[PDB]
Amino acid sequence: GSELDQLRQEAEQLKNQIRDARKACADATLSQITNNIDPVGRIQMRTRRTLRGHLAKIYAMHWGTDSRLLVSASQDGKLIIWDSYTTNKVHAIPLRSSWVMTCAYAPSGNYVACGGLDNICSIYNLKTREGNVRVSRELAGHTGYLSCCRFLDDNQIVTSSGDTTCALWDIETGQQTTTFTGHTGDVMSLSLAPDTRLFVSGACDASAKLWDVREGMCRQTFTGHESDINAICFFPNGNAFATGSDDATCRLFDLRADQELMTYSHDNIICGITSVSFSKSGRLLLAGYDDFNCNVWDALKADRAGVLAGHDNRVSCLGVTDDGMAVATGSWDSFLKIWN
Amino acid sequence: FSVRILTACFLSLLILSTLLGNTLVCAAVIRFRHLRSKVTNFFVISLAVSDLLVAVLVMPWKAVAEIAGFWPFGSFCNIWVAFDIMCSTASILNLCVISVDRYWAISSPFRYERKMTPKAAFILISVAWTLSVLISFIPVQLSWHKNCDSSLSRTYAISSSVISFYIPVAIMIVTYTRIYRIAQKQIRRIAALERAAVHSFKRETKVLKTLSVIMGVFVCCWLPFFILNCILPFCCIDSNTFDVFVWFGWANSSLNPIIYAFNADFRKAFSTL
Amino acid sequence: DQRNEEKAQREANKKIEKQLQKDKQVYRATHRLLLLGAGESGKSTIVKQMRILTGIFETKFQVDKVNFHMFDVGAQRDERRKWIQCFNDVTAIIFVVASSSYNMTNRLQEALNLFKSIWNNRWLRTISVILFLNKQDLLAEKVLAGKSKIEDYFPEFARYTTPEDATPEPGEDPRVTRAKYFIRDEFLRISTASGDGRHYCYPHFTCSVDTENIRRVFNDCRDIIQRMHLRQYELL
Amino acid sequence: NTASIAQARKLVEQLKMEANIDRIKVSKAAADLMAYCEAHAKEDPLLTPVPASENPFR
Amino acid sequence: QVQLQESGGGLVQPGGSLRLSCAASGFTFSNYKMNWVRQAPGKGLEWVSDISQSGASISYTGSVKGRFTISRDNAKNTLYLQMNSLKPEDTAVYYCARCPAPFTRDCFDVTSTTYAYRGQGTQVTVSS
Ligand SMILES: CC(C)CCC[C@@H](C)[C@H]1CC[C@H]2[C@@H]3CC=C4C[C@@H](O)CC[C@]4(C)[C@H]3CC[C@]12C
Ligand SMILES: Oc1ccc([C@H]2CNCCc3c2cc(O)c(O)c3Cl)cc1
Repeated sequence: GSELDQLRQEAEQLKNQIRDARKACADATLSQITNNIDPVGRIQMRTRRTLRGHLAKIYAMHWGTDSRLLVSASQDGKLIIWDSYTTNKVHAIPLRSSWVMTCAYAPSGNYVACGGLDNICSIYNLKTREGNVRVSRELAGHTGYLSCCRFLDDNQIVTSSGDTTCALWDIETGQQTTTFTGHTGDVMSLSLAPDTRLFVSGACDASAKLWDVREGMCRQTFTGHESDINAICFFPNGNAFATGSDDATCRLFDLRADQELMTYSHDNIICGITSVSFSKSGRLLLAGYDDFNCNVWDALKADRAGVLAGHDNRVSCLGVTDDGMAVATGSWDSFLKIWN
Repeated sequence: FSVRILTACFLSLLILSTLLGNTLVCAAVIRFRHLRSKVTNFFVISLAVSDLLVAVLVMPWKAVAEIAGFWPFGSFCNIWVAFDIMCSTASILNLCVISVDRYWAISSPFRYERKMTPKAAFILISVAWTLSVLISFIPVQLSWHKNCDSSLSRTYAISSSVISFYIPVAIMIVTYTRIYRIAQKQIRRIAALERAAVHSFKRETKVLKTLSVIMGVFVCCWLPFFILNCILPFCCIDSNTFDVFVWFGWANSSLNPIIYAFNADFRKAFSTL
Repeated sequence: DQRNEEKAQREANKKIEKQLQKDKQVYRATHRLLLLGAGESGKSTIVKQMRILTGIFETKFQVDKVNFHMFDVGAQRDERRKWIQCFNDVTAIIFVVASSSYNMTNRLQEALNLFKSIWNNRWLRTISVILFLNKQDLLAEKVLAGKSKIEDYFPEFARYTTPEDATPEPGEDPRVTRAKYFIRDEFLRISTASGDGRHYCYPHFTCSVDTENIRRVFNDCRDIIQRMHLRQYELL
Repeated sequence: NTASIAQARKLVEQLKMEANIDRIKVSKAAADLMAYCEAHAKEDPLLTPVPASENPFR
Repeated sequence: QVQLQESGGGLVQPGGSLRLSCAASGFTFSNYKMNWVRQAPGKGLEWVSDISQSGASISYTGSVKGRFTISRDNAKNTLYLQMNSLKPEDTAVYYCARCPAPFTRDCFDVTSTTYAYRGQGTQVTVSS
């Protein structure tokens, strides 16, 4: 008798219990310890290397483990793989579809991913012996736009797409091994922990859900935001992660705490974030707001360590190397400014 | 330095404002890339370049000459004349080709983006520059002219001012009066959709006001000199008032960054620089 | 060595730069188009009536040596707040509106709120919208027969008359003209509500004749880049 | 209505799975993050100003 | 946690009055373009009314234009929908569909179900 009503009432009671359990272990906040650590200061970073080769707006990028080559996607049908050290476009992949929204550099530098409104996550071989690059595998299992994707190895990658479901793909068989379902809004981004065993994924329903790559289920759910979580990136520690949504406020959640630690709010900004990643130490949170600027926030002092000039359009993608050497920001002006 | 100090200060302020605007546009186009990757601004860059030139190798000599009546660098004066022409018509040509560019950007934008590639823009800029060179640097070695303030040969001065100003301003009038007809056609289409949404001349006069600055100011500065430049050998005009109109012609070069680099793309770069 | 691999890298970068400079002219020539609607509003008929032509994602045509990239989204999900931001460098957002499906749900209002979301978007505010009032032939028998009246879905139609700048069709009753042009003026009300000048709506009626429709897109896109260049030079 | 039934069923199952987890104190989590930061701050090129000697960008 | 509880509604006589109170907790109510979107039984979700971030850009759909009245209250973070002169066609489940992004005027909640910021809804039905 009225299974929907009673089951939704039970779900609301469970959500209230989750909130009470979160506030029970929340007797303080991350700000209560800012008096113990010293800030970094207003560090103004300049563009050491600029990458002006794209024909359309740059929507996605990703860094390699070598911290030298970086891939970037734009709506011109081209995928440009630059060498950030000497400023040379190592590769130019002609994409099947112009509008692409995701980028993922393989942990071995041998593969790369794509995807957009075509709903196809075209993998490409980088160090292939055939000379130019070619399509490695056409991952066609998503009913919506491919928002973001990450690489786990040269065999399996994960893709968070706009079909409210993430999928751990497999480059060998070309089929989804597991499918992470549970998001109510179209997913917008995702990130992998340094351990690579579990990954977090931010969607448009303000839910930064944490899934486990081994079991394929939903480990934790972080509904602490207020709008579409356009960007999300796991802390270098592996137990926390920052999330930049459309509400112009970034939120730092923690896995073991299962709640929000800090809110990087500011009255001067009213436009949401679309690109977020952490530095090598995680103290600096690079957040690409929609105001043509990028804010380096002090992830432990709850204040912005510096605003970046440069980009004239919306900065849509951001990437910090695995050693934190330099942060590459790609905006909608077909430019990639590499700050350091 | 009592009654000439006022005109000396005015001339120095004019040349300094010219050089300031010119260096501003040049820095905005060499440091920023959103003002150099767009093809429509390419010609404008060339204008600024020519403007830069007239600010570094034309204006200072005539300025230091007019403040005292004498003339330094006598043996180069003829060359300076060439330099002056090598800048002035160039600017005009640049101005002209800019209008031409704008014409292609308004008449047939699709054929403009298809044909007038940045390579074709470079070709057109080079064509304007070599036209200015052959109308300036070639006749100076053959001495087609007539302290150095003498008149020019009517066989060349008429043939130059036509190629320097009259033929460009003829194309510049046509291309801008064709733009006005097309802009009014779009304004009529805009009003046909805007008024129907509400169910006028304020926006219809914005293009007329803009054309009054991008073309009217260019005419009101260069034409009052070129009407004398065509009748000074054909006579009329004195020597103490002709140079004032020459400086009045160079006044358009002072307002060229204020006219063409006034767009929001160039305004944002000037605020940071 | 010191320059052995760097010279090869620079040669590859030069080749990539040549390829990108060759493709930049193409990207500037192929004016991308966003084809969308409030659902089954006749976009499939627009794709069918376009050069007589992996499901339905992108269709390309070419008129007067001017190619276009009409991207359809008939395979995306319901929510449009994110994948529509990818059409920020797009030339024209062709909004195929069903001018007769206002009865069914109120698909007309569904298109208005989407057009209002496209107009007032932070990224689609610099892109014009080619308003394609599809199913105009269906609208002819929808309002005259009394089966579907704008009054049941819009009260402003009662206080609305045919504008003086209307272009009637031979064999079309003024009640249809008053109804059809109300759909245009209703979208144009949202189009002129912003008044930013960076983008204007282009209302056009289609689906009545099976003639070439890509000309209606070419002639609109020509005026789109015209007013885009006019606004660039402050001539509009 | 079976679609919404299954959706709410999966939702309440995810809520039950998230309820039986080990939620540590926010103070311990903040201390762990601060310790990781202070242990990785001396080698982070973005936090501390890195000279052009070892930095391959400046 | 972004949650919207739309209390009120019920079985009322057509042509009377009703008040739907959307308690919207979990976000800054004074920054999102709150709006009401109804779904008729058997039909898709149809946008009903909308209000700006402060209360200036007030708009309703043609089916309820002039009859309904939307009003935001940023002091208590509540959206009120006063339905006047009810219609037999107004029987539907009304959701407190929030605008996706704050400080903007574009809302994409007019789409189909499974929307992010959309409450449980209130089955506002009319009598016969
Ligand atoms: C002695 C005189 C006649 C020399 C002539 C100067 C002319 C030919 C030179 C001087 C400065 C030059 C410009 C400098 C910079 C650029 C930007 C580049 O992206 C395209 C070419 C362009 C726009 C050049 C075109 C040619 C140019 C205008
Ligand atoms: O005695 C002289 C008087 C005037 C001039 C310059 C004046 N400054 C503008 C350039 C110019 C001149 C003369 C021309 O005949 C001409 O066609 C041009 Cl464009 C030179 C020597």
